[PDB]
Amino acid sequence: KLSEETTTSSSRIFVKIFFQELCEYMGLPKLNARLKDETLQPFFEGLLPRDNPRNTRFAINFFTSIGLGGLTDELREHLKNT
Amino acid sequence: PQSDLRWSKQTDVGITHFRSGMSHEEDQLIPNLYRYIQPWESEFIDSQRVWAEYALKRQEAIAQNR
Amino acid sequence: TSYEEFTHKDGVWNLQNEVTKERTAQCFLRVDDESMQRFHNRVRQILMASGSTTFTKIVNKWNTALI
Amino acid sequence: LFPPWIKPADTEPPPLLVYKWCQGINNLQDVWETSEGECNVMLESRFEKMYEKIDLTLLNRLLRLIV
Amino acid sequence: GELYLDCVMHDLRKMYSEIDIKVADPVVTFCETVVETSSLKCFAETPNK
Amino acid sequence: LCDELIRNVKFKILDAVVAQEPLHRGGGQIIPTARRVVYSAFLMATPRL
Amino acid sequence: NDFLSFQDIATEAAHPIRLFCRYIDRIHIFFRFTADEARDLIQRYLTEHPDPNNENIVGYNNKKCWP
Amino acid sequence: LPFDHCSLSLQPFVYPVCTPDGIVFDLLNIVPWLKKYGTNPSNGEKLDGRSLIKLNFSKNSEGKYHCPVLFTVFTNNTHIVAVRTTGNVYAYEAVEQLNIKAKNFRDLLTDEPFSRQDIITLQ
Amino acid sequence: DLDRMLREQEREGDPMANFIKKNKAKEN
Amino acid sequence: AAGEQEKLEATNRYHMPKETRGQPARAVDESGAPGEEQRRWEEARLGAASLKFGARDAASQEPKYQLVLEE
Repeated sequence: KLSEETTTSSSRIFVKIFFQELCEYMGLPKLNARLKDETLQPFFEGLLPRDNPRNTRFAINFFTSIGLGGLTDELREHLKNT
Repeated sequence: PQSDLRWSKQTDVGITHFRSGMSHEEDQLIPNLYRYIQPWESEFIDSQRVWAEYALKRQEAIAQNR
Repeated sequence: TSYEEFTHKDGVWNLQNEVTKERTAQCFLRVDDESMQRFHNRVRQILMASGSTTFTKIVNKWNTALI
Repeated sequence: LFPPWIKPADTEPPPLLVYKWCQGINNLQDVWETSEGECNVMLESRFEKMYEKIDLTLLNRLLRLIV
Repeated sequence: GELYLDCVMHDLRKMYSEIDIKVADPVVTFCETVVETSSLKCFAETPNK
Repeated sequence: LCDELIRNVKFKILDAVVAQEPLHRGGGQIIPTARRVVYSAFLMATPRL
Repeated sequence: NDFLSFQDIATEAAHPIRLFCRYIDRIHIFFRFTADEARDLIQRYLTEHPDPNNENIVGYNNKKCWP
Repeated sequence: LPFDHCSLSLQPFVYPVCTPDGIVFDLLNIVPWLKKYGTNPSNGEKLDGRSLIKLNFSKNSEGKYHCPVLFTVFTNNTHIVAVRTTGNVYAYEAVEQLNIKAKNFRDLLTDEPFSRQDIITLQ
Repeated sequence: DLDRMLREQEREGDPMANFIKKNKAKEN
Repeated sequence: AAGEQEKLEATNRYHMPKETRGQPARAVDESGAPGEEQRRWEEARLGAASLKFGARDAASQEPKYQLVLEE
């Protein structure tokens, strides 16, 4: 769960390193295709809540501060219109 | 590892069989040296990460004069 | 590359792009035949000089050239 | 005096030199896209008789320039 | 059949030719059928149209 | 399909807009025209091996 | 520069000779050619060395260790 | 589909045969349709075995479906003129200028000279 | 070495420390 | 300093040594001696270890996503 209240700093660093190896060994448009399919959004809603929008802000700034950006542009426009 | 000698010259067909190195006393499990030497790609990646982190540590030591 | 990337036993360098930080190619790695020729000739030198060399020193020569 | 295209340099091992050469071929721009005949030519060669044909008077004239 | 064709290839390799001749894999031959009708009333015409 | 013999197909002719007395274009051109007709009618008829 | 940096992508592509590595005498050059320049070089090569039977293929030396 | 396809069989040239009427098609298609008819099936004009000419399934100094004299790729899409006496098809303008200015209907390697009046339309 | 453990965890990549640094850069 | 710099790359040329009758004549020189060689070896190891690829014009195609943060 991408929640800054509950997850540890080690958990955030772990998720950052895991997603960095994902973005290295396979492409980022392919990663967005793997991450934006509707079937795994019941399993992505822990990662992508789009609710309690300071956690959405944490997810946006986390996937930007890893070095990616991009993956939370949908969360960025969610934060814009909500 | 053993595979097809017909398709070994043309293609790459994976591993189908196994042959022993030499006849040793049953199980043995005598450890191979490649499982103690680190791979080159991991060595280069960890080298670049460690040297960049050392550069930031040296920059912080200069900046704080610590 | 057809299909997808190749999950390989460390003898293929997945080649990371400098810009996108993504693997864009694969570098299959093998050993030159003259390297095995020179290594076999080094073992042949070891057995050549083995006629007047103790067992511990033979093991040292083997282990030194091997590592 | 020596520009850093000249190898063996003291800075890197030859496996790291292999990795540097591979990543330099990797991180060029539009290098794999051969759609319009932009062919990629890898040439590995030698100098053969680079030693025995060195004239010492010409080397003297060239080294009076250097040192 | 395979025994018949091995006998034929043996006769070729021994009596009817002295040459060692490479043999490919044995396969079978097929025919062509259809499942549904031609969905287009399709036409052609002569070179003088 | 893959140069095999065609079997279990009924070839039903629907229209034949033929000029009366083809003669010069009937002297060896109907047979490749009919071959093109058979091939083209076989193509959209969803064939199987 | 270092071993494998230039000033610009234009400074790469201003010449077909892109990347260079001299290891004592072993010369390793990466070229990127265009189709017209490649055809012109082929034309001048066949101008000096005509081959109507297309015999240039069989004189090639390839890496036999690979499949 | 292209101009290199046969006139009768509508397939590309591998073992083609030409004719005196300028019709180049498949030899197997022209065999059964004109063995007893004796006429070219492009337009019904008469073309017997003496009128018909071979176009492929043979050997050459070039060794391909190219120009025998000009040594270039003179396909059916290109300006190709076929020598009826020789049976081979070369380029139109290049072999015409070679047989006119240089007076060379000969090959590049074989060097077999001929006349420029035997050229007919290959396509 | 739990002190070195928490020292590495505080001198690590630390995305929340990056958010504090960027938020103070934006507020300043 | 601009006049001295004009003299400095007036001096900084190729300027091959003259062939001298007999022994050559020694000229005057230098850099900072006390302590600087330790940092010279430190950044020598840093330059021998650190590595990058691409040309010097390689900062292009950067979208530079900023943090949206809290309003």
